[PDB]
Amino acid sequence: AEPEHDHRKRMGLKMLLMMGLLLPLVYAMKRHKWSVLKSRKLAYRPPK
Amino acid sequence: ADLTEYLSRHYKAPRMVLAAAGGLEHRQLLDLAQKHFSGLSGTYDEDAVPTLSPCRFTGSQICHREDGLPLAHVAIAVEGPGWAHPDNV
Repeated sequence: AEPEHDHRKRMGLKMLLMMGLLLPLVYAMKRHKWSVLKSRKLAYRPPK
Repeated sequence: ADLTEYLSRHYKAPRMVLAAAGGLEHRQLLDLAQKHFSGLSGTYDEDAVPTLSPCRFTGSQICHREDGLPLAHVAIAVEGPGWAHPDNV
């Protein structure tokens, strides 16, 4: 009923390993770019 | 007192240059220097001598938004080498 049984699991192992690598790396790339905004500081200086 | 403390610490002979350009002779300039700047302090003291520490440069941005002004002014720069560097040419 499922001749692809063993192959999908071997692939699934590779998918999990690749995601274990790519997810935190892309997340690191996301935080790198966003750091410009996350640490930005604002100040309001109206005339008075 | 802030002013004298500042002057005390910075206006010293070794940190000054009497310069002149024009129709004059160096010898007369020097004779006048000896005559008028001889008493100029050449020593603040041992626990003195104002010395500059390096100034860190930071890639960064400062934006003062004011839509009420008619034109925008923008200044952008990377860190340069410093006076004495040959690269300045």
